[PDB]
Amino acid sequence: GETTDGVYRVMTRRLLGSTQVGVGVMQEGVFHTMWHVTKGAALRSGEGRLDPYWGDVKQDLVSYCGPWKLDAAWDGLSEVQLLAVPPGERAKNIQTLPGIFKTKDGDIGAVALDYPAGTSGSPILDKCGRVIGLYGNGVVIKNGSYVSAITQGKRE
Amino acid sequence: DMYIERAGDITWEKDAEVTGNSPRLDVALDESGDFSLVE
Ligand SMILES: CC(C)Nc1nc2ccc(C(=O)Nc3c[nH]c(C(N)=O)c3)cc2[nH]1
Repeated sequence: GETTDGVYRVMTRRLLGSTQVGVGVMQEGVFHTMWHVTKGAALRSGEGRLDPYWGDVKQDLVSYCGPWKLDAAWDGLSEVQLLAVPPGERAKNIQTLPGIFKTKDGDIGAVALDYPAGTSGSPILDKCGRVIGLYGNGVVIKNGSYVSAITQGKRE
Repeated sequence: DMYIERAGDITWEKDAEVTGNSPRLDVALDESGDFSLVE
């Protein structure tokens, strides 16, 4: 299958026509996405098969063909870019300054950008173009808008 | 069955559209990976 580094759409033909259920990042021969997108299921890339390698429902992440490769973190100060890949629309970079998700186990960066659930898995980048996390797991605030965590895995 | 399709390169774009605010929200993360608001 196609193994070039970059951002990919995650699609299905099990509903009406072709539907985009999410997005993912190919880096170092490993495909990275959010768990709620695939539910840990195998993926096809042309005539090739990508099998899951690591996953965790609580972190809401899954990697294919190898272990999680993305280790960059938000520095807590600079603006970042959501490389949004919306359904039926072209990839588009949106700059924002992340807010915070305060939890009992520590603070996490969060992006206050609202895209449909089919955009889940779109990468968030730092100034050198490194992936600091994936968009798509968050909360609905008072005004009904979506605020997503900057979700990053651990590189072994 | 699910399939992947390339959508682009991962690069920072100079002069991109700048939008969105930076709210500080108290949240909880359950065993199923769902965030919720603690108010
Ligand atoms: C209507 C407006 C607020 N827009 C809005 N953009 C969204 C993006 C993602 C999700 C979404 O559902 N994520 C998810 C599903 N499952 C998980 C899990 N951790 O299992 C996360 C929902 C959105 N709604």
